[PDB]
Formats: sequence, C-alpha cells, structure tokens
Amino acid sequence: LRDNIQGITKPAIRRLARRGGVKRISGLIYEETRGVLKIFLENVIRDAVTYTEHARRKTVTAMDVVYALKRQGRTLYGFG
Amino acid sequence: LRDNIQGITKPAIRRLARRGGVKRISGLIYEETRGVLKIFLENVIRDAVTYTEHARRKTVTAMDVVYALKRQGRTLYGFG
Amino acid sequence: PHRYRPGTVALREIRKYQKSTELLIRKLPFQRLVREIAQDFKTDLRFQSHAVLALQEAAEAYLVGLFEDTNLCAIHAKRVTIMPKDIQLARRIRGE
Amino acid sequence: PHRYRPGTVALREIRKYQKSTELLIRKLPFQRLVREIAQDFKTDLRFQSHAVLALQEAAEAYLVGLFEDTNLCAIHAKRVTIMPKDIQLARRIRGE
Amino acid sequence: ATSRSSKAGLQFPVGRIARFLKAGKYAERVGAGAPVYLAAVLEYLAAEVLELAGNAARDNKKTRIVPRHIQLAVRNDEELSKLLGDVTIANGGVMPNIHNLLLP
Amino acid sequence: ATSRSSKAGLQFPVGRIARFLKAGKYAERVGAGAPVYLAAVLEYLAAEVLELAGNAARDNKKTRIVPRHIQLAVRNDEELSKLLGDVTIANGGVMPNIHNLLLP
Amino acid sequence: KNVETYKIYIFKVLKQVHPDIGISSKAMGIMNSFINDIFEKLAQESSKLARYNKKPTITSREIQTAVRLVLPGELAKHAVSEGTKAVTKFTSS
Amino acid sequence: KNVETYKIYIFKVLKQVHPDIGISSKAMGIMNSFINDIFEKLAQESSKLARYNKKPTITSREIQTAVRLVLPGELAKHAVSEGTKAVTKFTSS
DNA sequence: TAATGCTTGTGCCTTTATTAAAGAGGAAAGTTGCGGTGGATTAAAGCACCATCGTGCGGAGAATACGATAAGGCTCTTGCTTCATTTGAAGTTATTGACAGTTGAATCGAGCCGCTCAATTGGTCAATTATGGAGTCAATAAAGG
DNA sequence: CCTTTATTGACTCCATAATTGACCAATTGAGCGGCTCGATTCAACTGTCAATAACTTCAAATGAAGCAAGAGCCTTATCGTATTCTCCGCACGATGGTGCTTTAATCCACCGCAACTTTCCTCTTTAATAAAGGCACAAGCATTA
Repeated sequence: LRDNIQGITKPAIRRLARRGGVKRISGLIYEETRGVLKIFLENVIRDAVTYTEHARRKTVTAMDVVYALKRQGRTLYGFG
Repeated sequence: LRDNIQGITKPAIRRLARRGGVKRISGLIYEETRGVLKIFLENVIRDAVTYTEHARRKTVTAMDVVYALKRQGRTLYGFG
Repeated sequence: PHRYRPGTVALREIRKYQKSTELLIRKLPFQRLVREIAQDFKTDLRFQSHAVLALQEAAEAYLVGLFEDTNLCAIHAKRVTIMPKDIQLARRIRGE
Repeated sequence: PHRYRPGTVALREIRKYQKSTELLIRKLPFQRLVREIAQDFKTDLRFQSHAVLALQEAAEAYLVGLFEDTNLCAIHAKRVTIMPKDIQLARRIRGE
Repeated sequence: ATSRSSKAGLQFPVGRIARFLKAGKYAERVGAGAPVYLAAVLEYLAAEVLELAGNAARDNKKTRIVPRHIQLAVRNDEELSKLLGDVTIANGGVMPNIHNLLLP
Repeated sequence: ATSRSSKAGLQFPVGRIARFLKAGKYAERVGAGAPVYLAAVLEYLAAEVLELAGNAARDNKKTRIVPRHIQLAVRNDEELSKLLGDVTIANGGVMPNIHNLLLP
Repeated sequence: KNVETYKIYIFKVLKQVHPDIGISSKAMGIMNSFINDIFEKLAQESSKLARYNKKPTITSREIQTAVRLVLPGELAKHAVSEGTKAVTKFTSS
Repeated sequence: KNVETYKIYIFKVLKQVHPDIGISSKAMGIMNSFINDIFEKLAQESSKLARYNKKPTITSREIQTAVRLVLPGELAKHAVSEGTKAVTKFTSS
C-alpha cells in the first residue's frame, strides 16, 4: 500500500468542488486537497485506532469512528 | 442606561486593532465592531445570568462568567 | 459540431451535484487509502465495512464544507477560480 | 514644523501595544454597557467587580483575535485597510 | 396500572427515561419530576423536527420522510441549524445555494 | 507512615488526587494505580509548562515568572498551543507578529 | 440481545403530527440518534449543574436550567413551557 | 472554609526545575487553573471510556488511553512514559 | 428574435425490497412498605455593592491640510474548460477459509466500608527585597536634503 | 549618505507591596481488617473479514483546440492620517447605608432498596406496495446568426 493518495482522482475532487458550489478550479487545488484530506484522515483514524485499542479489540467498528468524529465536534448521525 | 454602546470610543477600537496588527482602519469598522461586541456580550451575559439564576442568587460572580465563557470554548485562566 | 461556452456545463454540474446525495469518491481507492493510513499506527488492523463507509461520508462532508469556505474566500478577492491560497486562508481562519 | 509620513506612527503604535498587557477599553463605559445589556434579562441585578473585569478581558481578547483574522482577510485582497466586509467574511468562516 | 407517560399526558417512555437517568449514574439521587420534564422536552423536539421534515417532504410531492428531507428541514430553520451546526446527516446532501456572482 | 507520593517518587498529592477522583463520582470504583498515573501526568505537564515559562522569563532578564511569560511560553510551543488553542490567559497579551506586507 | 430505541414513540409522534405521511428506516435511525444525543447533552449539563452547587439530587429545576443553557432562544422557551406543563399535569394527577 | 490548591506542589516542581527563579501569585493562580482544567479533561475522558465498555472501574489503562486521546503527539508520549514509570515504581514498592 | 441541439423533468409499466403487520416472552415498569438523609424554613450577622461627592487632569473630540492608497479601465496572454478516443481498473457476482469477537463459569485478586490516629497543610501574622515609578543618558530610527 | 528631531531601551535611586517564612490548628491521608464482587482466564462457537477469480464496461487519462479571466500597469480622487487646540468625564480617595450571602439548627418529606406482579416492547416471520429503473416524450435553456 504505497502512493494510494493518488487514488483520489481529479474528477472526484472536481465533483466534490462542484457539490460545494465552485465554478472554476485551479491546477494545484488537487494536491492541496489531497494533503488536507490526508491530514484529516490521519487525525480521525488515529483517534479511532486508539479507541479500538483500548477495548482490547483489533477490528475497527463504526462506533469507534463515530466516537472519534464526535471528539472533534463533527457528530455524525446514521451510524449509531 | 441607553445608548451606552457609544462609550466604546474610536480610540479604544483603534487601540484594539493596533494590538491585533492592523495598519489601516476604515470608517464603518467602528460600527461593525460595536455590533459584534454587543452580540458577544449578549450571549455571554445571558449564559452568566442563567448560571446565577440556577443558584437562586441575585449577584453575578466571576465563577458564573468563567463557566459561561467555558461553555463556548473560550476558557479563561486567572479568575478561578 | 456543437460546443458549449466555458462555464455553462460547470453551472449545470453545480446544479446537478447539489441535488443528489450519493458519494462522489470511488469506494475502493478510499478503502485502500484508509488502510494504508491506518497501517502507520497499528499493523494487522481489520476494518469493518461500516467504519470505512462512515469515514468516507465524513471526509466528503468535510471537503464540501472546506470548498464552500474556499469559494467564499475566492469571491472575496474578486475572482471566480479557487486557488491554494484560498484553501490555506480558510483553514487558517477556521483554526486548522 | 515636523510631520511624520502616514503609517509610521501606526507602525510604532503596533509595536508598542503588542508589548503591553494592560486593558484598552475604559473601565466605566464598559461597566455601564454590561449593566445595560444585563438589564434586558433580569432587572435589579448586582454585578461583582471581578465578573465585570473578566468580561472586559474576554471581550478584549475576542476583539483582538477577530481583528487578527480581519487583517488576514484584508491582506488576502491586496489591501492594507480593513473593511466591514473583511469582518463579515472572517465571522462567517469562523462559524459565527 | 397507569403508565407514567399516560399520567403526565405524554407519548414518550417516562419510565424508560428514568431508568436511563438512574443507570447512567449522572447523580446518586434523581427526582420524580426530572424524567417527566426530560420526556416532555424530548417529545417536543422530536415533534418539531418531524413537523419540519414532513413539510419538506410534502413540498417535494413525496409521501415518506427520507434523510434528504431531514437535512433540508434542519438547514432551512435557524434555531435547529444553530443546535445542529456541526451535525453531518448521512445521505443528507447539501442545501442548494449558488453565489450570485457565479450566475451569468 | 510513607506518603504515596514519596512511594511512587512524585511530588504531586497522590492521595489528594485519589480523593478528588473518588468524590467526583467519575466511576463506581477507582483502581489503586489510577491516581498515581494521573499525578505523574499532571506533574509532568506542570514541569514542562514551568520550564518553558522560566526560559521565557530568563530571555527577558527577569527573575520571576509572570502571566506574560506564561502566555509567551504557551504560544511559542506547538503541542502546548494545540492543547491550549482556545485558552485566553489573563494579562497575557499577544505575540509580536507584524505581517510582511505591512512593513515599509 | 434486545436493543431498546425510540422507534415506536417517534412513530406515534409522527402520526400525531402528519396523519398521512410515512417514514423510512434510515429516518428512524437518524431521529433515534438525534434524540439520544439531545438526551446525553441535557443529562451531562444537569449533572454539571448539580455538581457546581453540591446538590446530590437532580430535580426539574436542573433539567429546566440545562434546557435554557443548551437549547437556543424560542426553541428553549417552547421546550420549557412544554416541560412545565407536563410536570404540573403529572403532579396534579 | 479552607481552600484546596496545588500551590505548594507547583512551588516544589518549580524549585526542582529552576533553582533560582521565583514566581508570582498570579502565576500560581494560572498554573492552578491549568492543572485543574487538565485534571477535569482527563477525568471526564476516563469516565467516558469506562462507560463505553461497561467497566465500572477506571484503572491505569483508562488514564493512559485518556492521555493518548487528549494530549497531542510527543507531549502525550512523554506523559505516558512518565506515568508508566511512576506506576511501575509504585507497584514495585 | 429564432431554429436547433440537448439535457432535464414528466408520465407510465415493472418489481423488489423496504416498509406494514402479528405473536412469545421476557425484560422491565408500577405498587407497596420503610426510614433516614437531604431539602425547605427560619434567624442572624457581616461584608461587599451601591451611591454621593470633590477634583483635576490625561484622554477624548473636532478642524485642517494632505498625500497615499483604493478603485476603475485597458491590454494580453496563458491557464483552464470542453469534446472526441481509448483503455484500465472498479463494482458484482459466487466461494472459501480461518481468525476474531461473544457468551458462560470459576475463582482468586482487589477495592470499599469503618474506626483510629497522627501528621501534612492552610489561614494569619511579621518581614524584606525585586519590582514599579521618576528622571536622565545614549542608542535607535525616521524624514527632507 | 547626512543632519536634525522624535522615540525608546538602559541606567540609577527611591518607595512599596508582594512574595517568603514561622506558627499552630484542623482537616485528612496512611493503617488495618472483613467482605462481596469483578475482571481474568479458559473454552466453544459462530460471525464475518479477507482473499481469489472472472466478467463487463464506464469513468478516468490524454490530447486538441477555444477562449476569457487573472494580472500588470496607468490614472484619478477622496479619505484615513498626523498635528494642534479645547474641554470633559474618569479614575481615585472617603464615607455611609443596607441587603443579600453565608452559616447553623430543625423538621419534614421523599426517594433509594427490595420483593412482587403484570405489562408493554422487542426478534422472528409474513405480506404488500411505492420508489427506483427503464422507456418514450415534452420543454425550456443555450448558441450563433
């Protein structure tokens, strides 16, 4: 598993921007978005892995992710 | 006690901006700042008054203000 | 043949993508990315599928909000094209 | 006589004010404003002095942070003068 | 054998809410009127949210409520959006809003 | 008659922290090693913050620590600023930071 | 194992509100999680209020103050009115 | 009524850190408030951790995981190392 | 304005799967008795907030000249969109194996409860020394030449 | 680069109040023992996560125009700024009143414990109907003329 951050293709970023209301997009927006997404994922996955490590488990469940998101003030409904 | 929001004079707003690193200030910044400050004060004082009322008291202490500030993620040290 | 002027198809795509509610990132690449990212913390980790789905939904919502803020910053500068400095400014103001 | 060019005294004031830690709003006008604001919630309220001091310190810190964000927004637009639209944009991005 | 929900004129489980309050160990003792108040508040909030979601569904010419309608109802109302500013609704989409400058 | 703080090689009141944990009703039961761990963590954090504040005071040619120095130490460090991002320090002031474009 | 939720009560409330409008299972999940979140927020706020004044009992006053501190504006006012009505109806019965 | 604070212990730690540097009363107030705030954060995190897994007892594991969840990065790593050292020294005595 | 491509919303047939509906029991809610621990009441006193009053200045308020920055407009070129072609990897189906998460019991380790006692810590008082303020010098920095 | 003038760190001397130390109360941490329970380990079972393979085929990659938006430069004006004069209300020191905060004792009332009964909700199973998919059609929007 190496260089999989490139799996977030340009059309995916463009579609995400269009959903957000962006009309035109620059060139380095893709790299900037990939870096930002990597940082966010690193934080959330670290918290989820800590939560699942505490319970002496090894499979990360949806509840761990929900708790990790809630700890950042990003509460998510629909996965309770 | 009417029209006391004008007691936040222009020099006070200019000093606050200078502390924040602002080099030039427009004309309507004073009115905008007064409105923003009034909103912030209204929220914090409302929470402090609620905290005071729960204790069946008539005098607002510093602890109520500290708790009200902490409720908004604005924790204050030095008034414990 | 027939060609659209620039920006018309972009406006149509903005209209279309804000109506629907499905996911916009392909699922398998995101699953691989999440697995690689988690491999740095604890090895031999297994992911329940619902956890990956929740992560994808949260990431997409966060990116949409960030792009809304970026568009606001770009409009503030008398521009219609978002730029990396807009993303940096929005993240800095948000406290990130 | 002798006159400074515009912006030099402003730079000196910026250098001087960030060094000090005293309060910048006059105490009595702020106390009167806080009392008037609280009169809208319950009449016949008494304020302990330390509560007023804490409110003043919190308000000044909040305004300084808001002005830092406003300066960032104004710099982003190739300007040196802060404008009400900068304050509105900073507050909107912050979530207020 | 009258249920406390029927005694207080509510539809929510006053007894279950009391059991939740006791089990959560929020305090060593819990009053008799606290579960009734909590049930009333929760029922009112649920009724308000369902009212707004049902209205949004009706304007869409749909006979059922879906997460898109719940998201629309939450975002179209000021106080609920204030209460749910950070909430992410699964399959909720976004509230359609295009900037005026971007229009031709 | 050996204090638990001396037994664990700490300076922090292990017994007082245990009493705080028990009185706060954070849980039904409290283990024997939890107060020791909590005291060690609190002592380490206090030592780190005091180290940074004392260094900041020394660079200022002052022989005492004041809230200005504590603010400087907190805002000059990365992880402490991450932990204290929203914290407002009384009589702390701000870090001198003038934008490059504002300079002549 | 039995999993307790608010599905039946939410359905009853909806049928009171919209007689001829149905709901989806995902909507039940979202509503149940929302109600659980609100309950948790109010309960922790009430526990904090009880801890502050060293009162070992949670009463209707604590719940009312938690509602005023958490819910905003007219939502809080309406919630307090409904809660007071329910409490008086329970006590007078 | 007597008040309880960490002033003496903060002074001892400072004298360990800086032998010839004093401190002001306002600095004691700020340090005491900071220590109290960290204590509450860690305690509520441990209580949530115990509630999640239905364990009625909060042991050193809960405190360690709360430290990892709250304190960031190298600060958390150093704090965990110090806590483990202290717990090991206590148990070995 | 106008014909035309053209993408979207409208409307009907199917179908499936997602929601509507019923029973066992089993898990939990309502009853009753008890009693002691917490909450409401009462009484007092003391301390901190309020309000008056003098004052005498430093900071706020207004005018004035102005010069520097914001804004509008022209140019241009290069970066970003749109459309045709091709392929390479995602989504789905069906199968399988083995690890990991749950549930149930024994039990031995462990934290709570109760009382004792002793000792660390905290409020109060006495003190002195770094720090605050005043006044002056030398270094630093800016503006017109 | 230079001179002149304004600004501020440095330096010293004096006041001061603010931090340091001692005492003695007084509150609470360490000790010891019994006891009930919980968390540790062991064991089977079962749920599902990971891995393989093949098939399709549509969305991503690439390239060729196409073109219009960002940016640089010039010009104008108007508006925040620095400086001087005037006045005004704020911070400070003193004093007096009082109400409202806090503490102590009492009485009563009300909620946790516990066993019991009964009752309402929740998996498992059966059914059915409304939204998604597909196919055909209208219809307003954009585009170059």
